[PDB]
Amino acid sequence: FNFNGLTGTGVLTESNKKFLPFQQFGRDIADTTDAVRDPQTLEILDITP
Amino acid sequence: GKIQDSLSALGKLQDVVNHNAQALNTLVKQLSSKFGAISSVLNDI
Ligand SMILES: *[C@@H]1O[C@H](CO)[C@@H](O[C@@H]2O[C@H](CO)[C@@H](O)[C@H](O)[C@H]2NC(C)=O)[C@H](O)[C@H]1NC(C)=O
Repeated sequence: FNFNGLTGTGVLTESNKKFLPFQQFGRDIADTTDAVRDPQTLEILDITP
Repeated sequence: GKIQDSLSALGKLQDVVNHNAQALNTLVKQLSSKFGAISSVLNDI
């Protein structure tokens, strides 16, 4: 996957997180991306390894 | 019966958990270091 610049690999699943309208993606503790927002549909998706 | 009152101690057991959690949190964080290279990502290079 690539989400507007974020290059990575993983499984995409429906999330239950809530981003602040200005945030595009989230990171977990230990500073690794764990959720993104689809640029086209504007939905939050978790990334499992 | 007084033993429960003194509990409701186990810091020696929490320290074991903490020491391993800290080594695993540090091991992952050390991947975001350039070590004097142009970048820290083997694909971007
Ligand atoms: C980006 O454009 C697409 C065009 O396909 C939009 O998708 C449509 O959105 C409307 C409004 O809710 C729906 O009624 C349509 O059913 C959608 N199309 C399909 C094929 O499902 C999309 O909403 C746009 N995104 C943004 C953020 O504007």
